[PDB]
Amino acid sequence: KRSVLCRESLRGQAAGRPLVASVSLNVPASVRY
Amino acid sequence: KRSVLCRESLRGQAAGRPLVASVSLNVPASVRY
Amino acid sequence: PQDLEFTRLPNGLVIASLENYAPASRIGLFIKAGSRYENSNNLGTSHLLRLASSLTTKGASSFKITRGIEAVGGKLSVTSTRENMAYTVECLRDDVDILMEFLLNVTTAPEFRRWEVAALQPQLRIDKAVALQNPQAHVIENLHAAAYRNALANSLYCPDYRIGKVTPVELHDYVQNHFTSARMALIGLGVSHPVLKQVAEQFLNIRGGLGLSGAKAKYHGGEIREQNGDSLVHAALVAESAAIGSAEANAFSVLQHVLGAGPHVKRGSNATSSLYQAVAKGVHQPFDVSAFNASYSDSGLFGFYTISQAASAGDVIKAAYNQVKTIAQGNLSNPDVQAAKNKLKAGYLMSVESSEGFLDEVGSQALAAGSYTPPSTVLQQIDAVADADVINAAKKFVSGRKSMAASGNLGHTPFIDEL
Amino acid sequence: PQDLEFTRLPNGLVIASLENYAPASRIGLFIKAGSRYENSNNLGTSHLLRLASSLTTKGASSFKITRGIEAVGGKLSVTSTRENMAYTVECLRDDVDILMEFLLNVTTAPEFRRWEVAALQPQLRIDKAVALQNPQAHVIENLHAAAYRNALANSLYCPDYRIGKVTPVELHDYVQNHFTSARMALIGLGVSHPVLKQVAEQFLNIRGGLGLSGAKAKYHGGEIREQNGDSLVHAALVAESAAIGSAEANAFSVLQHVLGAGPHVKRGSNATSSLYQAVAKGVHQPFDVSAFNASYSDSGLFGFYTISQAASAGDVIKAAYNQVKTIAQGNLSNPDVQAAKNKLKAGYLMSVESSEGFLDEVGSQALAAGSYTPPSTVLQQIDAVADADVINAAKKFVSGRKSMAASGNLGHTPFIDEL
Repeated sequence: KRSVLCRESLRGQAAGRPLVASVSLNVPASVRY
Repeated sequence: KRSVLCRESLRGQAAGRPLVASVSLNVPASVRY
Repeated sequence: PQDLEFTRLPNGLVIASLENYAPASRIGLFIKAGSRYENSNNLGTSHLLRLASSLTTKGASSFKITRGIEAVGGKLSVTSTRENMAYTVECLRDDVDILMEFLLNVTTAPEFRRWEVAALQPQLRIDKAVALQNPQAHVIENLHAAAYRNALANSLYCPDYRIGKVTPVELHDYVQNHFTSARMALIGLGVSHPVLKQVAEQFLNIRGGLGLSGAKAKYHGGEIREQNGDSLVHAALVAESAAIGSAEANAFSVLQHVLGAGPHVKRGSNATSSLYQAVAKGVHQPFDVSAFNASYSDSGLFGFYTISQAASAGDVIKAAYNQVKTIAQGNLSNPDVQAAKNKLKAGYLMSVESSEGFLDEVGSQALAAGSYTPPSTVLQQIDAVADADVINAAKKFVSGRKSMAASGNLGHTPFIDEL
Repeated sequence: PQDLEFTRLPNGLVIASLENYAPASRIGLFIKAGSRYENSNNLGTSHLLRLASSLTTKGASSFKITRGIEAVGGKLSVTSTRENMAYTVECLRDDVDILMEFLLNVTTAPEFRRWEVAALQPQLRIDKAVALQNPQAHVIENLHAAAYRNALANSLYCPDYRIGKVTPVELHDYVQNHFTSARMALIGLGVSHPVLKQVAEQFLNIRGGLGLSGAKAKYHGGEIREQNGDSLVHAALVAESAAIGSAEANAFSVLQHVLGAGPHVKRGSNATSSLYQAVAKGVHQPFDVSAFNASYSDSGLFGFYTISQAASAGDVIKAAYNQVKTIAQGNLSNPDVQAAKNKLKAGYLMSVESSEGFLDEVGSQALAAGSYTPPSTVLQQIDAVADADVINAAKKFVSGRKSMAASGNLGHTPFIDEL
């Protein structure tokens, strides 16, 4: 968990073709937009 | 878990004064309507 | 022989008593704290409070408390409602006094010690797990949080994320604000009122206004859906019932019973239950359906409950609706209302045919009204319901904001727009 | 040097290729199976499928498959969304053949062994757990399940109650019905199209029509609310956006950006962001907020996301709304649309300035249209949006069925009726 106290917040989702694209790879792994 | 396959189970809630009354006791414990 | 005897004091706490014939006496202090009295920051506190009844308190150590009641064969049960919290106390005629002093410590002298409260914590999970074994509880809970927004939408069991986070000042605060004089009602089933009062007067005088938790009501239609892997699916469909102890309410209750399907016969099927008949005809072989009826101080919830299998969920669900629509279209013959009524009347009487039942009934009334309404009177009120009245109420479910909760494989469960 | 080269076969699978200069080639078979393809009885099987990509298949044992790619320093990514499932495969120019024969096994020859699939199961929880660490994921997820009723309201992550219950036949059936010729698009970033085709022809010819899962769209306004103990609260407010690759949609995108607050500057505040400005003025010091914009084949979701504190939740939430109301009242000057536009254009270009980006963009388009639209053309389309058009689309949010999802202490979070 990472503290979200300041102005820094800048997360909200909206891309061109992809939207809420979840990756699972044999090596790496993640969640985008 | 008790199987609820047949015409036997009617359970539905609605009493006079009490409605969904939950009781906790050392001797006993339960959930009524 | 002697009938009950209520008495409102200067504090505003009620107290009743019935010296019965038989050997067993049972006190029970009903404090007005339900689940509805917690906020976003205080949720789960009554739950823990309910489970922490045997902890050390100012005059009696957790050990003495427990060992003491055991000594004499007594039982200490706390009943918690979304609106109220009955703290029951059974024992033998001779031992009330040893027992009462226990009830008083537990309730007015709790000492939540960091270490003691902490070891409890884990109990919450164990308790939640065992009551979440009946679909009825998670659905019925899901229902209340969907249908309400703020107060009664709070559930009786502590939210998974809160469990260990329940802190001792929380418990202390909750007791202090809610476990007070104005919100209390003593009730004895085998004690002297004269001696009861004295005690009441000596130990139950604490100040605390209502709503330091955030009291208020509000209904909001909403749907909570919980997918499972279980063959069977349960769902509840419910619209703002009428409020507690009011005519509309009462009407609802009677209506409830015209459809209400709580079997009165072992292995027997209802002939009387309309819902069941109608559902049945359009439904498969194995299925279970029951009417639902809840009434609280500042709002209610009326509608039905279904238990269908995967593919049958909708068919049953609509079926049941359609039938209750019928009564709302006006279609309801006199012969069925009178049956209903008598069904109800018989039930309320059997409800109170036991000590435990009676004691609940009485305390219950003391927190609502302020006095004991006798059975007869009760019986009269239910009879006053008009055959139309019932229809009219019914008209209100069909034409009242919907709010549903289901569990299981939801491929075939109607949404709000589905019905 | 050579631009891409699409080719629809008799099967209906799409294939592209770009012999690039640089050392790194990356194949990616995008099969059309998103999370929207499961039913009440099938939910969580894409999730498991996503996580089972290294299991034994017909030609290659789990051991060979993983040690094989290691051998050569490759990576095998299996990405999925609610509509699609990209199976990525990176590796060195010289090793694509060793690698491709891996992708083919993994995708057309899966052998889900009771024992192997059983070991995985627990991985689902671990995976779910780590992804649910970001409030964004559970809220975003909850959003989809409230705004939809049937297909796109299915989440990406296996439902808690299903985890161990995802059976082998389930995986085998999902592959079979969805991992088929008509739904597939090969895509190379450093491979020969001539040699790609050959292979595509030899290995990707399988039959399976759409919707054996139960395809169809539908939007339904709803609110899912998750209480927590966390100071901060997140909430989404969204109404039906326009569909994928349509004019309305595009419009939305451009409007999105007029308010859209994804910081373009480290430690920097937006001066451009209307939402931010407006919110900011009526809001406290610490907060953050952004325009949300989703578009899928058969519906969209447009609206904003908020991150406030417990008592600001409303203020923020409304503030945001009000401002987006402003644009729908007509109030929007030309200067801001052109900036927006150029913001968007810039964005798209950067989005495709990477191999991984490009390869996604390409595949993506393959599944929607059936060909590759060049960037330029893309760019033209976005420009065509009218300054009014934007407003008009914005009109639609304000006058479109609302659907919201929040987390945290929800004392101060507006309900539907609140706004």
